[PDB]
Amino acid sequence: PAADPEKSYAEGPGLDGGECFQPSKFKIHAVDPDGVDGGDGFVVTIEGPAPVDPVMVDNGDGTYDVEFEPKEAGDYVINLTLDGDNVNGFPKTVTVKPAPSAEHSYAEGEGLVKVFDNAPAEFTIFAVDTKGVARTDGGDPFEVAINGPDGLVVDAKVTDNNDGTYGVVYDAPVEGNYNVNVTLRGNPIKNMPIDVKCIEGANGEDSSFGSFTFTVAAKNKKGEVKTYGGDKFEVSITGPAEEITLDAIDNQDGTYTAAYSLVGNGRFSTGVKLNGKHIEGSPFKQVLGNPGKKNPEVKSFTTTRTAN
Amino acid sequence: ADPEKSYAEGPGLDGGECFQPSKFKIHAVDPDGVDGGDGFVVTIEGPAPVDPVMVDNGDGTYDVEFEPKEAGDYVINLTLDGDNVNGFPKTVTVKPAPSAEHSYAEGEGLVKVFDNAPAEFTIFAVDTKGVARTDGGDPFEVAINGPDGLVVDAKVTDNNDGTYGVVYDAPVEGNYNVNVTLRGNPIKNMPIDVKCIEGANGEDSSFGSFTFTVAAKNKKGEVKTYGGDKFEVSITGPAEEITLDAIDNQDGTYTAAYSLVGNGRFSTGVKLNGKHIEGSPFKQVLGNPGKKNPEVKSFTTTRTAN
Repeated sequence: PAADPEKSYAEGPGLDGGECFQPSKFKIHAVDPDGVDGGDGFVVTIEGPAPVDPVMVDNGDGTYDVEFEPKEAGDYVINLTLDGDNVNGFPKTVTVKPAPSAEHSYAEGEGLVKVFDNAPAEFTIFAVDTKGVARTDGGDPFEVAINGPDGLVVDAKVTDNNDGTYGVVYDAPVEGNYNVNVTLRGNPIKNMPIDVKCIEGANGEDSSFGSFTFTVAAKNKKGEVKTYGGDKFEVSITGPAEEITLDAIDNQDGTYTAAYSLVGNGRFSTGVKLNGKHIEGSPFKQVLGNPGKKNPEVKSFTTTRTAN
Repeated sequence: ADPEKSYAEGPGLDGGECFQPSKFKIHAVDPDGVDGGDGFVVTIEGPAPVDPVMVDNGDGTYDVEFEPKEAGDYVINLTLDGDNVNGFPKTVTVKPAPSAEHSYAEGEGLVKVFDNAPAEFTIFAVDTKGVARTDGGDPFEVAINGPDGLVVDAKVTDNNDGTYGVVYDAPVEGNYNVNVTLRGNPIKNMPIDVKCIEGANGEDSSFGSFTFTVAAKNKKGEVKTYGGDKFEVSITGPAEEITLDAIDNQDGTYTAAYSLVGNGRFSTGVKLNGKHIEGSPFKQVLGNPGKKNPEVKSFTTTRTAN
């Protein structure tokens, strides 16, 4: 029970793709039709954008272990013959891919710059190959360890963007320092690791208008800006206000100022007089909050302040 | 002469004052004539006793004076040989005499005046007894001098109650000597120096700048105590001129200071990290939309902090 060319396959990781300095293994399974223990007709040759002498470490039972490691290139032909016959696998062609580079690959994003404690930090890893070019696709094993305040671990989420890019996300609940180490093949890649600062983070949507100020520039009978004060200055705000505080100030230099902290739900109208006459565009209307969720047991009063 | 056809006339037999001379003249007729005889007699009955001085005449006229000393109502008899003359007895009301040491003036036009508005005060006539005059017909006068020895005419009105309203124009800044008089004597606290100042013209004035300041809060519901946050300010509208500024007061407060000149309706977006605040946007209205430039197409002015 000498061999069969045909009913005897071959299989393995490495007759399916490749990588620049990584070993490419596969296994021959000799059959007659069925079964097997160490006859020796098989022979492998590999031509491609290099030379490649492949080892056929061979036999025991009717199996054979072949390995070759491509030295950086794309497509390789593999011919598997049995006593000068084509095994029921071949000829067959694999495509070897370049190899990513530990310090030819970097990361950018606001995630390695400056992080708030109430919004997710982002950034991208950039995959370069051995030579210099940038990786087309993915399947490269990059890793991301995050160690923040109080040493504690932070679980980053790496997303294979199928190009030679991977997206990174993480949450930094506490203000503190965060060490972000991004290794390739367990080797800290471009300028990795690196500290990152996270600070307390304003929360827009729940954030409040405090105070307001508007200034008038008093005009005299000539049509020029006055240069001292002295005029009667009255500011009237009218609306619904769980709270108010208003100010009518004579900045004693030609101008008058109103300073007020107003809070409520609705639309508002402020009357402004200089010597008992409205200024150009008084009153003026505006709106803060929402006239809905607004209280019922609210009046709509009129606050007044006057200056000497 | 005869009682019926001869008649008296004059000021003082028509009304009176206190410490003013009441004067009237008698015309003896026969019918139609007169030269002296005598026959005429006068006595005043009143709240106080009075002695009329009658100056008998050249031609058939008489001159009688009698000034009323205390005041109200006085009766004037006029017999001729014991025979009421054809208008008698008569009734005259002496009113109290205004005093220049007890009448006084008040109004903001004695305090502080603007060069762009009429100044006003009131006179309060007080009588010689220190009782507020009741009614008018008092000859109070007003002399105002302005700053280059200019002359301001004041317009005095007679409130028909013992007071008199006054208005004047102090058209230039400087000082204004206000002097109110009564038959030549300055009333109490006169004259007075009044400072007039340059007046603001409200209807022609407007807004220069604007500011508002948000208290940033974190997630734990508290207020922050420093900055760091991206704070963005955006103004949309028909802006004819504008300047904006987003400021981190680096204490967890942010400020927007802007100067807007425009003719329409405006809204303003305020983002504490790419997320509108508890009112953003707030809409204000400025300048009449109908008068603006026929082409000012509203746009967006944006300014960012961090």
